Amino acid sequence: PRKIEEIKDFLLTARRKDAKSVKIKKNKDNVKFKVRCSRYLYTLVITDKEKAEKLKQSLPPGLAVKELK
Amino acid sequence: RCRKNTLARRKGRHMGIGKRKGTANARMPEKVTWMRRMRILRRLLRRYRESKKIDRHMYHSLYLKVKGNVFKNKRILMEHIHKLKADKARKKLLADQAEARRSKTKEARKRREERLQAKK
Amino acid sequence: VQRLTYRRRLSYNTASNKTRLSRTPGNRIVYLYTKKVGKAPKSACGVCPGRLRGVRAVRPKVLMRLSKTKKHVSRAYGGSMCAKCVRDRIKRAFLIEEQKIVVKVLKAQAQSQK
Amino acid sequence: PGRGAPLAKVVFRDPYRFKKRTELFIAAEGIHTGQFVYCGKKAQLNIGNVLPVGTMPEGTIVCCLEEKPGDRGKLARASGNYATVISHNPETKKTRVKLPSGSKKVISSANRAVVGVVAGGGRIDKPILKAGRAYHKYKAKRNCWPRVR
Amino acid sequence: AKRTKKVGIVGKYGTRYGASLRKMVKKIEISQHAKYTCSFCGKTKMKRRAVGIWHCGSCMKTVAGGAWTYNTTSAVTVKSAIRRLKELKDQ
RNA sequence: UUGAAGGCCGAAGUGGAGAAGGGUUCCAUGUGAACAGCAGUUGAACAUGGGUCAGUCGGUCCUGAGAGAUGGGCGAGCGCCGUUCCGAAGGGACGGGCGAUGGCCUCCGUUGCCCUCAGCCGAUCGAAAGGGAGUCGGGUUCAGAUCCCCGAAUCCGGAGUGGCGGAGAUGGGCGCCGCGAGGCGUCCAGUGCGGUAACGCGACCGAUCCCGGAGAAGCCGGCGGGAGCCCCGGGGAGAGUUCUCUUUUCUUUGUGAAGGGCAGGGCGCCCUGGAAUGGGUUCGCCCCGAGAGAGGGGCCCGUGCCUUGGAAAGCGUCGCGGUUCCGGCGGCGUCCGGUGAGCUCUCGCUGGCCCUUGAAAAUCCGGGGGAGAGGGUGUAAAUCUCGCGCCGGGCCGUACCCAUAUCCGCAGCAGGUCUCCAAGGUGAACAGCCUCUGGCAUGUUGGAACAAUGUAGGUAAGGGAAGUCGGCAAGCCGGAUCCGUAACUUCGGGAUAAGGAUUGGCUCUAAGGGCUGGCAGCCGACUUAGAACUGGUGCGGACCAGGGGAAUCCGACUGUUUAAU
RNA sequence: GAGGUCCGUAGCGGUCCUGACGUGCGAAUCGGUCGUCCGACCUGGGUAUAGGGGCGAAAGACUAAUCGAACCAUCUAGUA
Ligand SMILES: [Mg+2]
Ligand SMILES: [Mg+2]
Ligand SMILES: [Mg+2]
Ligand SMILES: [Mg+2]
Ligand SMILES: [Mg+2]
Ligand SMILES: [Mg+2]
Ligand SMILES: [Mg+2]
Ligand SMILES: [Mg+2]
Ligand SMILES: [Mg+2]
Ligand SMILES: [Mg+2]
Ligand SMILES: [Mg+2]
Ligand SMILES: [Mg+2]
Ligand SMILES: [Mg+2]
Ligand SMILES: [Mg+2]
Ligand SMILES: [Mg+2]
Ligand SMILES: [Mg+2]
Ligand SMILES: [Mg+2]
Ligand SMILES: [Mg+2]
Ligand SMILES: [Mg+2]
Ligand SMILES: [Mg+2]
Ligand SMILES: [Mg+2]
Ligand SMILES: [Mg+2]
Ligand SMILES: [Mg+2]
Ligand SMILES: [Mg+2]
Ligand SMILES: [Mg+2]
Ligand SMILES: [Mg+2]
Ligand SMILES: [Mg+2]
Ligand SMILES: [Mg+2]
Ligand SMILES: [Mg+2]
Ligand SMILES: [Mg+2]
Ligand SMILES: [Mg+2]
Ligand SMILES: [Mg+2]
Ligand SMILES: [Mg+2]
Ligand SMILES: [Mg+2]
Ligand SMILES: [Mg+2]
Ligand SMILES: [Zn+2]
Ligand SMILES: [Zn+2]
Repeated sequence: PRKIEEIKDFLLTARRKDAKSVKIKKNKDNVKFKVRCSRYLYTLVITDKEKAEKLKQSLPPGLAVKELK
Repeated sequence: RCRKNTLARRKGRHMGIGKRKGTANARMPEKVTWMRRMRILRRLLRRYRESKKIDRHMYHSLYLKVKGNVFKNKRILMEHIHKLKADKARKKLLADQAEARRSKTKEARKRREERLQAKK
Repeated sequence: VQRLTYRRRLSYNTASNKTRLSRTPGNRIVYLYTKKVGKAPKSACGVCPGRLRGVRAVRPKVLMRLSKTKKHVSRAYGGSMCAKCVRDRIKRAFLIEEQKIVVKVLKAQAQSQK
Repeated sequence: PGRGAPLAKVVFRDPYRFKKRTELFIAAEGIHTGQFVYCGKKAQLNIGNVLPVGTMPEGTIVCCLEEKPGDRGKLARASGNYATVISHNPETKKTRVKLPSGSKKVISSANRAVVGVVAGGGRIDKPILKAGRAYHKYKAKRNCWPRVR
Repeated sequence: AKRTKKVGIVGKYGTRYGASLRKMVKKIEISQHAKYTCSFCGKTKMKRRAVGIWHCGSCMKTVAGGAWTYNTTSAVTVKSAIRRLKELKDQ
């Protein structure tokens, strides 16, 4: 598993061809975006809710998004 | 029940001549006691030497004395240090007073000689 | 306490059958089977007892996966001989060649004299 | 194991191809690591060198003597043993040698020999104090120790 | 303090093997466990690794020598005689 | 069989799991003819059906002690010796040349021939405990799980067009145009950079050949670090007791592999500098003009902590449903600290012992060399141990028992049979004795009585070896602390010689240390010594636990020996 | 903190009671008491040595419950 600390590189990873799905974890104090590529699971961790939601809309349209609880 | 008895034993009960099976060495090893005391005394000497209460030569001398087992506790060693410091300070003060008097005599003689030469 | 068992069909405390204890996310204690501790390369000089520096100490067949920079150092005889003996070898070669030149020129001088 | 004398591992360079050859000698006493040992007919005479017995002067002390030319050393190769070059004979090229058993032998004067005594001397002067020491001494050699009358 | 009168290193053998054997092994024991000065560096770091093999802890230099002593009188006299023989041979 | 009660095993187990061996004994359903030395509604019995899933656990591969072909020799002969010895013992290869072929005949590949280069130590077998890359967590069955499902990884091999990206690698000079920014033409360089250094950065060309390392190692002692377990002080959640007391007693209170970072360890690594008034330093040592103390760095390990994984899962509790068929739905919680000559495991340093020096090989890597190759300034080329992407990993083993009932002894036989894990108290202690987790039903039967004789335990007045071949047997002594200790002697021993005193409970006193800022504050952990009181003189209260002395004979001693007199 | 060092667990062995049993639990076991317990130590697996041979710290000991010459078949319905 890998942790991505930047946002636009995570966006590139999401637009990668091997990306099968993105799953959104909403826990207290945190929001995590997990992209499932061929080899690694990439996690982007951000602590701001409106940044999280704008990123959620900014995610690519053709990739299966799934929020989980 | 067990920890009631342990509280009693920490106050010191149930630990007399009758209730002891192993040797004194078996219960508390003398090597462990010696090693503890060595660590305590080495640490005190190092703290004193780094805080400048004593100098390197005195430190080395009573370090070897500690290894040679002339001090039994921490306090005995620090009192010996106090006595050594007092004696060293007094001897130094006497030496400085004497050498100041000697230097006065020497430079007064030199000044008298140079004014004699100025006369001649 | 919880006292536990092996996980393989080898039940002897041999060199390959070494384990460590780990607490799992299921709140249980298990054996994991550790890897044998590797060694850094020894210097080719044959004199220095110490190991080389800058080289990963791993079991030898693991060195295939490593990159080259994690296996050697940037110097002549990098990762195969220590710096001290490298510099003594350089100095020895140079001074020996100088002495050889000196003896050759003295031989030529003696031949001229005779 | 099983031998009193230590062995000296020595590296020569092959004169016919680009290689280095490693060999084991019966270490003459006084040798040390980093030393240069010289092999051949006209190497000078000092401890550790090997040269034919027909060239060395009489009275020379020798170890690892070669009983026939080409045999690569057979005689006087136990810890502390040596042989003595007694006399020469140029015609018929033969040399008299005194062996560590007190015997005298006639040897072809063109077989090599190491200069010096074999290292590890004085080993039999220490008493084995116990059957355990004797047992371990003979365990590294062979199964013959606990002898029965 | 001094803990024994006669027996030194052979105090570890107790009352065994005989007084004469213990006496004649004492000096060899001392000789083989002594530290000798290295002729190559000047430090006293010469240990007997195995029988006949002496090692310097600082030089990392290894010498072939006696079984219990660093060198033997036979070795030294042979060395001197060989030096004299070479001197005579080259005149 | 279920429930309750009373007991035992007592963590070197009557517990949980494997190897050899067994071979379906494993699981379910049914039966009670035979068997399980009584009986049976039960069974390892009988009858029906079920049950063992792998690139990442082992075999397969390597070689060891050894075994074993061919050449050769011997042999009436089946055959034997022999393992490098009396062999023309190689069928491989970079490259160059020739000849053909396919694919857009480009360039390569298949080849066919020639030139050139080429030691193997001998075919082959030999370890399910040695060597040997790479898988872990949760859930799931009646019986299978590192094998199934879910989720996270990882190794090896392959890949014309390399699938992409990044590196190579993209600069300088001169001359024009342009106010400049910037652009056009000529030339020339370009198989990577940083640090004084130890070394570092994500790559960072290179063949036959040579050199080295890892694989690759004894036993014992001491010390240090890291875990797991145990212990202590408090928060929760749930249970026990509550005649009186107890802010009480008990249970429980998670985070893998693989990456990143940081502690914490180790350095016989580097730089400045030059030390006697010798200094540094350990439990011990040990170190220094061959460069110490003091400053500043570098490298290795990193099983510890935080983090991605990760809370979504697990667990503990409370509550709703599905009256069910539920990886159902929900709430809540999964906390904060301290200690230790503690026990086990592991990592590291250092020392001792040897007339003992404590494996090989497969395999992988680094270095030295420089035969060669790539492109002429670009849309760059050869080449990449860099980051992702694509495909694949065959064959065999896998159930269960493992031992007072699944093995050998004719048997459910007090015998024998190789290992791993290991709680509380007492205590020197893995001793003995009691308990918790887990297990069990007293060992191939029960009931009523308590004669003799037995077997195994005990106690006896007075005497104390008078017994008997013979103190056989039993008995006396026993731990620890404080005194004290002879003859003799190989001066090491004898020696716990011999002989005495003390030992409970309770209440105190003194001494023995850290951290922070000759002082002050805050923290502690176990020990030793002394005193008062006190009990029907009783205290190593059970358990554990040396009788001693004076001589003679023999063998110096430790060791071994007639499995079954 | 040395020692083929002492007391003493596990292990290894087998003294004495000439105890138990002696158509046994058992074709060599059981109890108490014992010896040693860092070494000439104990032990699995692999491997070598085969019968007038092996191996033996030596008792004619062990060599599959068999040993002062193993076991199997045959000569053999051997001879008295
Ligand atoms: Mg193995
Ligand atoms: Mg490196
Ligand atoms: Mg023998
Ligand atoms: Mg069991
Ligand atoms: Mg079980
Ligand atoms: Mg069954
Ligand atoms: Mg019956
Ligand atoms: Mg053969
Ligand atoms: Mg094989
Ligand atoms: Mg294997
Ligand atoms: Mg963890
Ligand atoms: Mg320094
Ligand atoms: Mg949860
Ligand atoms: Mg080069
Ligand atoms: Mg199984
Ligand atoms: Mg009974
Ligand atoms: Mg019963
Ligand atoms: Mg039974
Ligand atoms: Mg009586
Ligand atoms: Mg009486
Ligand atoms: Mg009588
Ligand atoms: Mg009578
Ligand atoms: Mg008796
Ligand atoms: Mg006596
Ligand atoms: Mg007499
Ligand atoms: Mg005897
Ligand atoms: Mg017998
Ligand atoms: Mg002993
Ligand atoms: Mg003993
Ligand atoms: Mg007997
Ligand atoms: Mg009897
Ligand atoms: Mg009877
Ligand atoms: Mg024979
Ligand atoms: Mg024997
Ligand atoms: Mg016969
Ligand atoms: Zn070196
Ligand atoms: Zn030296």
